[PDB]
Amino acid sequence: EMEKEFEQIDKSGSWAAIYQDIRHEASDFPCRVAKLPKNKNRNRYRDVSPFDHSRIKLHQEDNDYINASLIKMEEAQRSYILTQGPLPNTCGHFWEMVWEQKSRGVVMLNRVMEKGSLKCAQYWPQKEEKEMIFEDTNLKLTLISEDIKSAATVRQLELENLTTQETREILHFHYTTWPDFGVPESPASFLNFLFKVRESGSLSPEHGPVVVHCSAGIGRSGTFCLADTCLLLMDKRKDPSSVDIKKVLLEMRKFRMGLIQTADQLRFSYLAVIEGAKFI
Ligand SMILES: [Cl-]
Ligand SMILES: [Cl-]
Ligand SMILES: [Cl-]
Ligand SMILES: [Cl-]
Ligand SMILES: [Cl-]
Ligand SMILES: [Cl-]
Repeated sequence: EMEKEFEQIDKSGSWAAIYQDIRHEASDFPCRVAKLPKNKNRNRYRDVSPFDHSRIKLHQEDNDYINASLIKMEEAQRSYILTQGPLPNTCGHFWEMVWEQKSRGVVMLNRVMEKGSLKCAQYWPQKEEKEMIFEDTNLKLTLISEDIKSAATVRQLELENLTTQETREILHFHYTTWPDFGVPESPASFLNFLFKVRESGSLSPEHGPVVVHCSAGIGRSGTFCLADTCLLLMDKRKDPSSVDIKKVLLEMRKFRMGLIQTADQLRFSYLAVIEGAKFI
Protein backbone atom coordinates (compact mmCIF):
# COMPACT_ATOMS: atom_id res chain seq x y z
CA GLU A 1 0.00 0.00 0.00
CA MET A 2 2.68 2.47 1.05
CA GLU A 3 4.57 1.37 -2.07
CA LYS A 4 1.54 2.21 -4.23
CA GLU A 5 1.47 5.71 -2.73
CA PHE A 6 5.25 5.99 -3.18
CA GLU A 7 5.11 5.28 -6.91
CA GLN A 8 2.19 7.69 -7.34
CA ILE A 9 4.21 10.50 -5.74
CA ASP A 10 7.23 9.52 -7.86
CA LYS A 11 5.22 9.44 -11.10
CA SER A 12 3.68 12.87 -10.48
CA GLY A 13 6.88 14.25 -8.91
CA SER A 14 5.05 15.58 -5.85
CA TRP A 15 7.83 15.14 -3.27
CA ALA A 16 8.64 18.86 -3.13
CA ALA A 17 4.94 19.73 -2.81
CA ILE A 18 4.36 17.14 -0.08
CA TYR A 19 7.49 18.23 1.78
CA GLN A 20 6.39 21.87 1.61
CA ASP A 21 3.01 20.97 3.12
CA ILE A 22 4.86 19.37 6.04
CA ARG A 23 6.91 22.53 6.57
CA HIS A 24 3.71 24.58 6.43
CA GLU A 25 1.77 22.36 8.86
CA ALA A 26 4.67 21.84 11.29
CA SER A 27 4.30 22.89 14.91
CA ASP A 28 5.66 26.27 16.03
CA PHE A 29 6.74 26.37 19.68
CA PRO A 30 8.98 28.91 21.43
CA CYS A 31 12.70 28.27 21.87
CA ARG A 32 13.26 31.05 24.40
CA VAL A 33 16.01 29.36 26.43
CA ALA A 34 17.95 28.40 23.30
CA LYS A 35 17.82 32.03 22.11
CA LEU A 36 19.19 33.52 25.34
CA PRO A 37 22.41 35.50 24.69
CA LYS A 38 24.39 33.38 27.17
CA ASN A 39 23.60 30.28 25.07
CA LYS A 40 24.80 31.63 21.71
CA ASN A 41 28.02 29.61 21.92
CA ARG A 42 26.09 26.42 22.77
CA ASN A 43 24.22 26.36 19.43
CA ARG A 44 25.93 25.13 16.27
CA TYR A 45 23.30 26.63 13.93
CA ARG A 46 21.28 29.75 14.71
CA ASP A 47 18.27 28.36 12.80
CA VAL A 48 18.15 24.97 14.60
CA SER A 49 17.00 25.18 18.22
CA PRO A 50 15.18 22.92 20.70
CA PHE A 51 11.67 23.81 21.78
CA ASP A 52 11.41 24.87 25.42
CA HIS A 53 8.81 22.22 26.23
CA SER A 54 10.84 19.24 24.97
CA ARG A 55 14.43 20.40 25.53
CA ILE A 56 16.76 18.24 27.61
CA LYS A 57 17.80 20.07 30.78
CA LEU A 58 21.20 19.48 32.35
CA HIS A 59 21.12 18.80 36.09
CA GLN A 60 23.70 21.51 36.85
CA GLU A 61 22.70 24.75 38.56
CA ASP A 62 24.63 27.29 36.47
CA ASN A 63 23.36 26.77 32.91
CA ASP A 64 21.15 23.76 32.19
CA TYR A 65 20.98 24.38 28.43
CA ILE A 66 22.03 21.94 25.70
CA ASN A 67 20.77 21.91 22.10
CA ALA A 68 18.91 18.62 22.49
CA SER A 69 15.24 17.57 22.30
CA LEU A 70 13.32 14.63 23.75
CA ILE A 71 11.12 12.94 21.14
CA LYS A 72 8.53 10.77 22.92
CA MET A 73 6.52 8.61 20.50
CA GLU A 74 3.59 7.50 22.65
CA GLU A 75 1.93 4.87 20.46
CA ALA A 76 5.22 3.41 19.21
CA GLN A 77 6.53 3.36 22.82
CA ARG A 78 9.95 4.70 21.87
CA SER A 79 11.86 7.76 23.07
CA TYR A 80 14.77 9.48 21.33
CA ILE A 81 17.04 12.38 22.20
CA LEU A 82 17.93 14.35 19.07
CA THR A 83 20.84 16.74 19.51
CA GLN A 84 23.37 18.66 17.45
CA GLY A 85 26.90 17.49 16.84
CA PRO A 86 28.67 18.67 20.00
CA LEU A 87 30.80 21.81 19.86
CA PRO A 88 34.33 21.95 21.34
CA ASN A 89 32.81 23.65 24.41
CA THR A 90 29.72 21.42 24.73
CA CYS A 91 31.35 17.97 24.74
CA GLY A 92 31.18 17.88 28.54
CA HIS A 93 27.52 18.92 28.40
CA PHE A 94 26.86 16.15 25.86
CA TRP A 95 28.23 13.38 28.07
CA GLU A 96 26.57 14.94 31.11
CA MET A 97 23.28 14.53 29.24
CA VAL A 98 24.10 10.91 28.36
CA TRP A 99 24.79 10.15 32.02
CA GLU A 100 21.81 11.96 33.54
CA GLN A 101 19.34 10.58 30.98
CA LYS A 102 20.74 7.04 31.49
CA SER A 103 21.20 6.51 27.76
CA ARG A 104 22.74 3.20 26.64
CA GLY A 105 23.47 4.04 23.01
CA VAL A 106 24.74 6.99 21.01
CA VAL A 107 23.95 7.09 17.28
CA MET A 108 26.18 9.27 15.09
CA LEU A 109 25.06 9.72 11.48
CA ASN A 110 27.74 12.18 10.31
CA ARG A 111 31.49 12.40 9.98
CA VAL A 112 33.53 14.94 11.93
CA MET A 113 34.39 16.63 8.62
CA GLU A 114 31.78 16.82 5.87
CA LYS A 115 31.54 19.08 2.83
CA GLY A 116 35.13 20.13 3.46
CA SER A 117 34.45 21.68 6.87
CA LEU A 118 33.95 20.75 10.51
CA LYS A 119 30.49 19.41 11.37
CA CYS A 120 31.06 17.91 14.84
CA ALA A 121 33.66 18.01 17.59
CA GLN A 122 35.84 14.98 18.31
CA TYR A 123 33.83 14.22 21.44
CA TRP A 124 35.00 10.62 21.95
CA PRO A 125 38.53 9.23 22.25
CA GLN A 126 40.07 7.74 19.13
CA LYS A 127 42.72 5.78 21.07
CA GLU A 128 42.23 3.43 24.02
CA GLU A 129 45.35 4.70 25.82
CA LYS A 130 44.31 8.38 25.50
CA GLU A 131 41.14 8.79 27.55
CA MET A 132 39.18 12.05 27.77
CA ILE A 133 38.47 14.11 30.88
CA PHE A 134 35.68 16.68 30.81
CA GLU A 135 36.67 18.90 33.72
CA ASP A 136 33.56 21.09 33.62
CA THR A 137 31.13 18.18 34.15
CA ASN A 138 33.54 15.83 36.01
CA LEU A 139 33.29 12.85 33.65
CA LYS A 140 35.89 10.46 32.24
CA LEU A 141 35.47 8.72 28.88
CA THR A 142 37.56 5.79 27.67
CA LEU A 143 37.48 3.96 24.36
CA ILE A 144 37.15 0.28 25.24
CA SER A 145 36.82 -1.33 21.80
CA GLU A 146 36.18 -0.45 18.17
CA ASP A 147 34.64 -2.68 15.49
CA ILE A 148 35.00 -1.10 12.04
CA LYS A 149 32.93 -2.10 9.00
CA SER A 150 32.65 -0.75 5.45
CA ALA A 151 29.54 1.33 6.17
CA ALA A 152 29.51 1.72 9.97
CA THR A 153 31.55 1.36 13.16
CA VAL A 154 30.50 0.22 16.64
CA ARG A 155 32.53 1.38 19.64
CA GLN A 156 32.28 0.38 23.29
CA LEU A 157 32.91 3.36 25.56
CA GLU A 158 33.24 3.54 29.33
CA LEU A 159 31.77 6.67 30.90
CA GLU A 160 32.73 7.32 34.52
CA ASN A 161 31.14 9.75 36.96
CA LEU A 162 34.28 10.97 38.73
CA THR A 163 32.21 12.23 41.68
CA THR A 164 30.86 8.76 42.54
CA GLN A 165 33.31 6.56 40.54
CA GLU A 166 30.30 4.85 38.93
CA THR A 167 30.95 3.52 35.44
CA ARG A 168 28.61 2.75 32.55
CA GLU A 169 29.13 1.06 29.20
CA ILE A 170 27.97 3.27 26.32
CA LEU A 171 27.58 1.82 22.83
CA HIS A 172 28.51 4.26 20.06
CA PHE A 173 27.09 3.55 16.59
CA HIS A 174 28.77 5.55 13.83
CA TYR A 175 27.30 5.58 10.32
CA THR A 176 30.13 6.86 8.13
CA THR A 177 28.95 6.38 4.53
CA TRP A 178 26.13 8.89 4.04
CA PRO A 179 26.90 10.46 0.64
CA ASP A 180 28.53 13.87 0.39
CA PHE A 181 25.73 14.99 -1.96
CA GLY A 182 22.07 14.09 -1.55
CA VAL A 183 20.71 10.87 -0.07
CA PRO A 184 21.75 7.24 -0.62
CA GLU A 185 20.34 5.67 -3.77
CA SER A 186 19.48 2.49 -1.87
CA PRO A 187 18.35 2.33 1.78
CA ALA A 188 20.12 -1.03 2.26
CA SER A 189 23.15 0.15 4.24
CA PHE A 190 21.15 2.69 6.26
CA LEU A 191 18.66 -0.03 7.20
CA ASN A 192 21.50 -2.42 8.06
CA PHE A 193 22.80 0.28 10.41
CA LEU A 194 19.37 0.81 11.99
CA PHE A 195 18.90 -2.94 12.48
CA LYS A 196 22.37 -3.08 14.06
CA VAL A 197 21.42 -0.37 16.57
CA ARG A 198 18.17 -2.22 17.29
CA GLU A 199 19.97 -5.55 17.72
CA SER A 200 22.24 -4.09 20.42
CA GLY A 201 19.31 -3.51 22.77
CA SER A 202 20.15 0.21 23.02
CA LEU A 203 16.54 1.15 22.14
CA SER A 204 15.06 -0.97 24.95
CA PRO A 205 12.60 0.68 27.38
CA GLU A 206 14.91 -0.51 30.18
CA HIS A 207 17.38 2.22 29.19
CA GLY A 208 17.12 5.97 28.88
CA PRO A 209 16.47 7.38 25.41
CA VAL A 210 19.06 6.77 22.72
CA VAL A 211 20.98 9.92 21.77
CA VAL A 212 20.86 10.52 18.01
CA HIS A 213 22.81 13.23 16.22
CA CYS A 214 24.20 14.38 12.91
CA SER A 215 25.53 17.92 12.49
CA ALA A 216 22.32 19.86 13.18
CA GLY A 217 20.39 16.88 14.56
CA ILE A 218 17.28 17.20 12.37
CA GLY A 219 18.05 15.83 8.92
CA ARG A 220 19.66 12.40 9.00
CA SER A 221 18.73 12.21 12.70
CA GLY A 222 15.09 12.75 11.77
CA THR A 223 15.34 10.10 9.05
CA PHE A 224 16.71 7.58 11.56
CA CYS A 225 13.97 8.06 14.15
CA LEU A 226 11.16 8.42 11.60
CA ALA A 227 12.07 5.11 9.93
CA ASP A 228 12.47 3.31 13.27
CA THR A 229 9.12 4.56 14.60
CA CYS A 230 7.22 3.81 11.38
CA LEU A 231 8.61 0.26 11.34
CA LEU A 232 7.53 -0.14 14.97
CA LEU A 233 4.02 1.08 14.15
CA MET A 234 3.68 -1.26 11.16
CA ASP A 235 4.55 -4.21 13.41
CA LYS A 236 2.17 -3.22 16.24
CA ARG A 237 -0.98 -1.99 14.47
CA LYS A 238 -3.63 -4.49 13.42
CA ASP A 239 -3.80 -2.65 10.06
CA PRO A 240 -0.14 -1.92 9.18
CA SER A 241 -1.32 -0.12 6.03
CA SER A 242 -2.66 2.66 8.29
CA VAL A 243 0.85 4.01 9.03
CA ASP A 244 1.04 7.49 7.48
CA ILE A 245 4.68 8.58 7.32
CA LYS A 246 3.61 12.21 6.94
CA LYS A 247 1.48 12.07 10.10
CA VAL A 248 4.27 10.38 12.06
CA LEU A 249 6.75 13.04 10.92
CA LEU A 250 4.38 15.85 11.92
CA GLU A 251 3.97 14.22 15.34
CA MET A 252 7.76 14.09 15.72
CA ARG A 253 8.04 17.75 14.70
CA LYS A 254 5.99 18.62 17.79
CA PHE A 255 9.17 17.84 19.75
CA ARG A 256 11.94 19.18 17.50
CA MET A 257 11.81 21.59 14.56
CA GLY A 258 12.85 20.83 11.01
CA LEU A 259 13.03 17.03 11.11
CA ILE A 260 13.78 15.87 7.55
CA GLN A 261 15.56 18.79 5.87
CA THR A 262 14.94 18.12 2.16
CA ALA A 263 12.37 16.58 -0.15
CA ASP A 264 15.00 13.99 -1.10
CA GLN A 265 15.33 13.02 2.56
CA LEU A 266 11.53 12.67 2.72
CA ARG A 267 11.53 10.37 -0.31
CA PHE A 268 14.44 8.42 1.17
CA SER A 269 12.49 8.03 4.43
CA TYR A 270 9.56 6.48 2.54
CA LEU A 271 11.98 4.22 0.68
CA ALA A 272 13.69 3.10 3.89
CA VAL A 273 10.37 2.28 5.57
CA ILE A 274 9.06 0.36 2.55
CA GLU A 275 12.24 -1.70 2.17
CA GLY A 276 12.66 -2.07 5.93
CA ALA A 277 9.15 -3.48 6.24
CA LYS A 278 9.83 -6.05 3.51
CA PHE A 279 12.92 -7.35 5.31
CA ILE A 280 11.18 -7.42 8.70
CL1 LIG B 1 34.36 11.06 11.67
CL1 LIG C 1 34.93 16.46 3.47
CL1 LIG D 1 33.09 21.54 15.71
CL1 LIG E 1 23.44 17.64 9.47
CL1 LIG F 1 -0.24 7.07 11.27
CL1 LIG G 1 11.68 22.67 7.91
